[PDB]
Amino acid sequence: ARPSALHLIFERCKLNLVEFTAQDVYQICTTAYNMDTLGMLQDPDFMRGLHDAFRRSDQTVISPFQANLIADTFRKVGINSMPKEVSVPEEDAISPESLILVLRNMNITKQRDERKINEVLKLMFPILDEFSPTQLSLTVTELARLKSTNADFVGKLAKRIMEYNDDLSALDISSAAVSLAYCPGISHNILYRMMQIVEERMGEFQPEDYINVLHALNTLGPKFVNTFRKIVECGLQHVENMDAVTLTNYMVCFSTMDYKQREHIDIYADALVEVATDLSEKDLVMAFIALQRLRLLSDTMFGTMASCVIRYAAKMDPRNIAPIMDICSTVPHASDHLMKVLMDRAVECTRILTANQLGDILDILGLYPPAREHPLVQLFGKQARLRLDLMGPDALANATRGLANLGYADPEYYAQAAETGFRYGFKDWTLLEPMLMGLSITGQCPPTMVRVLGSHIAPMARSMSLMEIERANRYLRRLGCEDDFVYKAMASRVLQFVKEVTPEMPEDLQVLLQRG
Amino acid sequence: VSHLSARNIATEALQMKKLHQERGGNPMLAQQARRVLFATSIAGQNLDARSVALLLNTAVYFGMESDAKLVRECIDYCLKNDKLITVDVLPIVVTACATLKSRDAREVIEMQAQKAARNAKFLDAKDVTNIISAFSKTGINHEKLFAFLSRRVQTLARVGEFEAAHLVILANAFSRLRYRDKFLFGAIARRAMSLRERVTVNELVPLIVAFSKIGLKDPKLSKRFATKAMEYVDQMNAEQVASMFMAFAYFGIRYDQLFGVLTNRAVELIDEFNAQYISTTLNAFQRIGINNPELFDNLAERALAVVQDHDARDISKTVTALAHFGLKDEELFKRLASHAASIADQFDAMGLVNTAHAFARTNFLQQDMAVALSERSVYVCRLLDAGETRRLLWALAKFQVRDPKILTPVFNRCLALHYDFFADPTGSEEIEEIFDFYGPNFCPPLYQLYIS
Amino acid sequence: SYVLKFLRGQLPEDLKDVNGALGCLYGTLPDVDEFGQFVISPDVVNSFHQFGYVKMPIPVLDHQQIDKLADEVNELANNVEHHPKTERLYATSLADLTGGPLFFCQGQWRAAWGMHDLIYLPTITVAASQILNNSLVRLWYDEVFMKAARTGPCVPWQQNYARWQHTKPVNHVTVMIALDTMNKDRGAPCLVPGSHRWREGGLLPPVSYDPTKDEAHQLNTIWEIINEEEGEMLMDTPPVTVDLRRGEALLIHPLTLFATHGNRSLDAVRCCFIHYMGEKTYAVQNGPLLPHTTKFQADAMIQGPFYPVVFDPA
Amino acid sequence: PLPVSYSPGSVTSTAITAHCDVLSECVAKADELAVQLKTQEGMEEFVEELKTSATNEMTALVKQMQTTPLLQRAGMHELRRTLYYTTSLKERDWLEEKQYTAAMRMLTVEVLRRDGDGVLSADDVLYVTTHVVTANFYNRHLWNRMEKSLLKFSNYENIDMSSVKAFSTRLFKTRRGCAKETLDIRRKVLLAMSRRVGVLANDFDLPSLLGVLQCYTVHDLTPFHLEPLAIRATNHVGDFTPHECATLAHVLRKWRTMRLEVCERLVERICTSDQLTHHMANAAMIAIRTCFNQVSDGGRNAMNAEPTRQKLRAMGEQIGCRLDEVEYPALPVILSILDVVVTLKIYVPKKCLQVIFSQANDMVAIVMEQKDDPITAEEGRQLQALLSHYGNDLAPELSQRMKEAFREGVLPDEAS
RNA sequence: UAAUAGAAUAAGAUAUAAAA
RNA sequence: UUUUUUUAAAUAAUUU
Repeated sequence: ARPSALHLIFERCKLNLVEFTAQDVYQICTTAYNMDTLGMLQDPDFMRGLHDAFRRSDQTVISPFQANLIADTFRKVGINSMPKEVSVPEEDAISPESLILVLRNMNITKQRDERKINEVLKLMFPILDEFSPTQLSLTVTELARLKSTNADFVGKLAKRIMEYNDDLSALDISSAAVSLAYCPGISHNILYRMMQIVEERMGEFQPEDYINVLHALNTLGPKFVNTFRKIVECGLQHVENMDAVTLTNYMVCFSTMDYKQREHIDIYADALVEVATDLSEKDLVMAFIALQRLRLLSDTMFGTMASCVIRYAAKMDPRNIAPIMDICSTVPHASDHLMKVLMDRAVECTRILTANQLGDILDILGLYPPAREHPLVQLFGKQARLRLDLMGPDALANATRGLANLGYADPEYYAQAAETGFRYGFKDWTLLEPMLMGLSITGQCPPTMVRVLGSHIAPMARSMSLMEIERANRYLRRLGCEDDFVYKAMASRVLQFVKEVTPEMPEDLQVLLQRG
Repeated sequence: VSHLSARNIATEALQMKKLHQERGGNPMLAQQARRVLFATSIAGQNLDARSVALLLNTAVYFGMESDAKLVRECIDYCLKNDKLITVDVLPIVVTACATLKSRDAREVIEMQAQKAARNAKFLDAKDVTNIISAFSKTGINHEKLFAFLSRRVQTLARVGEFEAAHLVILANAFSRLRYRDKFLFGAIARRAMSLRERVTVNELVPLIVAFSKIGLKDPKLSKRFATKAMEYVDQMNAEQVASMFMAFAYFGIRYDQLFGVLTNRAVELIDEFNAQYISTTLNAFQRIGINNPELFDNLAERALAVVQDHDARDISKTVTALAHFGLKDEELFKRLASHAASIADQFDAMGLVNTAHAFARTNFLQQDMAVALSERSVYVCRLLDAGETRRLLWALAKFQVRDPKILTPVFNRCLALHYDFFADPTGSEEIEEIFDFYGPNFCPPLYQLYIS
Repeated sequence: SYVLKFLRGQLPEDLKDVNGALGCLYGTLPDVDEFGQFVISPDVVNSFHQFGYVKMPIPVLDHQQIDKLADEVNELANNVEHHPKTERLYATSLADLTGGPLFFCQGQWRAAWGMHDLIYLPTITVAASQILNNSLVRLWYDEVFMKAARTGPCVPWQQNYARWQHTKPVNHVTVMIALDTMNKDRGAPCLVPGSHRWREGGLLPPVSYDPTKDEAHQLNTIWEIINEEEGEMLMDTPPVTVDLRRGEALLIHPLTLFATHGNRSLDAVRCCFIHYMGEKTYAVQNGPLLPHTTKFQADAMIQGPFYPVVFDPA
Repeated sequence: PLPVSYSPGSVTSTAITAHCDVLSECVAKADELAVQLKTQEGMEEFVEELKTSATNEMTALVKQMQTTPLLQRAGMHELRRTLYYTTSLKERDWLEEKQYTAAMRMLTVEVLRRDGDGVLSADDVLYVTTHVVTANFYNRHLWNRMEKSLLKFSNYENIDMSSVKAFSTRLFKTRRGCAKETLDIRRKVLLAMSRRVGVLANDFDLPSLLGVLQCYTVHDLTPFHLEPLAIRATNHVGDFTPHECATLAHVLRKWRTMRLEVCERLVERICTSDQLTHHMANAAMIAIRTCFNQVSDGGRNAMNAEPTRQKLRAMGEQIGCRLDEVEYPALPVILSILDVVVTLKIYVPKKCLQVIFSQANDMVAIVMEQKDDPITAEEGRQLQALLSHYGNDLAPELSQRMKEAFREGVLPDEAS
């Protein structure tokens, strides 16, 4: 209900009859987001007028995040809005502050422009000396967020930052380290010197500093393992009380570095699984993966981690079903309940899984005994038949192998898979075996298909071992190939690795020997 | 559909396009995809280059023009972030921008052309074929990029890194661009010969069609193609029979042993012939020059039951081919004339002139088609050559048309190209017919040019 | 024929050839037995037949749809990167490549999505059919008006049927939809009650249009074309301005006097007209009624792809 | 009589003729003063008064073309010269943006209307396209119609000589700053008239034979129909100035025509120059390499392979001996010459080597010291290795400076 | 007053043209 | 059966 004065002001704002500056629209939007008494968000004819007022105003007065907030509060209602792009300063508008603001505007409002980045960099170089120490760190952070490829300027900035080592604090040092590690093309000399500086001032570090340093070392790689050593020694006296995210980062760095002093690994994992219940979904997934990769999943380890992950198992993200599914394999521990809940969740989201994820899930469930008697096999078969157009060779091989191992019988799907695999040739034997496995379930195929299959398998018989030779022979006999060049090629290899025939020789091989 | 993010929308749009351009054109999938893509926006969300390229491609494929918002937002993103468009999503962007004809589309296509020119040496088997096909979709004349890509294709094909589908795609892409290179096509033919049994009929017919279209004038490979195709006749479909008819008319060499078997197989499947197949076969017979009445009677009879299926192109080709060979079919001619009168607004610039001349050459005048074609000539006068303008003017004079609103455009066009108009000897007789009707009063300057 | 693999899903060069309606705004058209939901009350019909005009009680479009339609209108007048399918338009103010303070477009239903869809909108076509005595109703043509901010002009008094003299019988109606909130300070529609029955269903003399003059004189030129009795009826019932929301629709008789105000707000104002015509309608001369359209002869019934039948009471 | 409206492209004269004549006289006087220079304030005062007169004339012309229906009544050649002057006076900076756009919009409208009528001949299309794309004036319909009409190869058959040369020169001169969107349509012009130029092969002047070849090769176009144009040039070497020979060598290399017999004559004509520069020496080395790469050790003439190689090496040394007179602008020139001489094992005297290394020393020192101004790290590695191979006694300063550059890290990487 | 990231994947006819 | 390349190149002419 709008009284007379309120209604008249609403009408005046509705008719675009009032000139609004950026500050006033920001204040009104803040009031609306804070309090909903007058129903500002419930009048489309009012927020539409406010949006029209916002478009035709000078947005350069307010800070970048204020413009981003107005855009977000208009997007939430249902109006597609985007703050205007800032122009590069020209002539005397040149200053360090405006050149930082251009990057900040491009960062916050999600409007990345490589041409404007290049223009700004080509104009900030001469005055690099005038820059203050904090502005250098801000520029490094902004360039790291924008994924700029101009590693030379970032290196120059990093050198000028190192020249003021005394001025900078622990937080600035950590921010510079991580922002340098994120740039791909940075020279390794500057990286070595920056990690050397991080190596000292080690006791001053805070949990945020520890997280930044561990992120940088995970990004960098084994080449800096030595520095990481002094980190794990440094935290050996605080390990009994650390944040769960810090211990997860420690496990990730342990897995990446291929650390080999096992006592530190065991102590840190033991400290982690005490407070593992505080981890988010993503961090829990990565703790599980890192622990698996280090060969540390004992019985209690796996039990505790599975109990912690079963909570998020109800609403798992699609990207997180496959990794835990893999971890549940390759371990001799009971994980029936986790498997069942994960399979149910996988069934729930069968219409949003990409081709690669569907192939991975079918591969992981291929040999699972309790996965045959489930609706997932049929649902995933239909989904794979639909998605065969979007599947690469690896995804095709994975899905077809998983379906063949699961007992799914559908001749049309296997014929279509064989055609799609004939579109792009099979590079490896592992990429071709699933097609044979699928086609051998029914036991028949058109003669042209078996001829093309024989033509493909014939060159690959030169390098496969005896077991592969036997499997290929079995599949070819099941399909019914008559081509002689194949059988001849398979025969020769057999002889080379087995000299001449013998009564002892297996009958099938002896037949294979006859080049039927 | 609201809970789907932009990435899932892009994936499902690609799925819908793949289902529609391959497994039927169900008018339901197209309209659902149009409705979904009409209410999507890339605004305020961080997206990969591949997802934006997929959205742009699937939007443009479904009719969306260069005025739509989604298209504008994707084009702006492709302009601003150029180094994020790697060699994997270059073909998608180029294919999407092929049909869009504006300033931004031209700029993006040029930038991607230069990027592919620089990195032409580091591509692999998939990338060369995808990029060359995508650049064949758009009409561009970057010769240096084509030379680099052909060199890389030869280097890859020497070691044998191409399949049957790759060979068909490469042959069609290089034939569509009119890039005549003998070594590249020799290498493609040799790669197919090495493939041997891995090429089936469905992957063999387009190879022959493209190899004939490029026009290498090499009689060594035409005979080999004919011999290879001679074994596969019994497995062919009617569309494939018409395709080889057209291809071996394009080659220009006479192979009687092949033409006889092709004719027998075409007669066998006479009930499966549509109007397009009949028009293609008659055009191929006109081009090659052979005169075979036995097949012609069956083709004409089957064309009589599918009159309603005829397009403008099919009517034009069929009527011209029938008139060249001097075949008389009064019922077929009358039905074709009426149908052409019904769809007179579907004739292109040259199809109209060919149809009118073919109808006028034989003594068959019908007012229904005459009025429609004469009225439609105004909108195609401006896209005509000198000889085509002469043919249209003669056909119009045969129809006894005197409306100035029709005759002013054609006279203007023939006056603008008078030199080539009066320098073609084969039409000289036609000239003396035209001014035998209109007389010196009609367009005196043309008469003064004629006297000189 | 053979359509290339990458051109299978495209639309015709002009949307006239598209039979039916695309699903862009409101999805697919309802079934044959589902057209009774959009019927209008008889009192609205009586109000139209009495006043010569009426307003539909409910907005005909959701706000997202109005946003999309406003985007289409904005793109129809780009003037830097001209609209595709601009050559499919009956007339445009950008034919001089310069534009101005007033942008008017005609026949845009063959140019853009949504605008073509809006023609077959059930809520308005059923109402217009009810006004036209439950007959088949065929689109006559559309129109788009866009007035710039702080300088937008006003179109003076006019009669719609004055522009359709080439059409024989008086069987028409107009539906005007607001694409932006309108008021007397931005392009509001001002109509005279009971003016469609003044000259025994006749046409008043055309008004004198003198541009580059204030809005007051442009709207006051009405005292020049009317007679004494029309003056008395004017004095009893002075012209009324109608406020419209972002989606509200207004039905107008072809013969009622009609004007729109100027635009003095701080943003451009948009509105769209669509004229609807009854089945029993003939031509008077020989030739095309509109530029580059199918030509008729003597008193021929008006049909073809250029005047599609949008609704059928059977 | 039919109301035809066909006017010759190059009678029906209006006041546009007088206005364009006045503009012609003013432009001619301004160019005459500009030549007369070779009193700057005085000549700039006269230029100011002449540009004022031209601005007044064009303002009157645009007012007339706006108010009265003059474009329909005028002929066609007047339209051509009006387009020429409107597109030319903007580049000379005598017109404002608003007036330029106002004139060009109506010129485009009139041209589109006449195209719709069908009067546009086969020469007017080329003229309009050439004089519109080079000014980068955009109108969607005009550009699309011109591009679509330039694919009717049958019309463009009997173009005159002067039209061919004028269009080629106009497209050639303004190539540097062209926007990307303008490039593609440019090519569609050159290939529209490619067959006519190919037939016109025996009429071009020797100098022009190079202008047309360069105009085609800069727009990365090497059509088959232009093949005789190059061949004649190969048969007419010796009439070219020595500087032109380097460009000829590059062109012939890019047309897949360069062979040994023509390479010998090109190298000989190069060596006849009074004093060499970087361009001719670099071109000669590139030609020697590309001709040495063409000998097969197991072909039909395999037994003749080795002597030919020797000959090439010999004609390398003639160029290699005179390697001190040139002035290298950039390091890649030096690196290319040195790669050519090292790979092919040409012998070079020590004096030219010392001159080369001393010249490179100043460039690397400037790059190291200024650091404010693009020598990559791999190029520097190559230069260091080359100096080490030929001996560090040639330039002791360059070795130490160059090693210090490696130590500090001034030189960026190729990825950046 | 306001800043956190994951995925690697291929469809295919526009009515032309002289020499190991 | 096999035959292909790696410059910053700038000198045409006109009243269009």
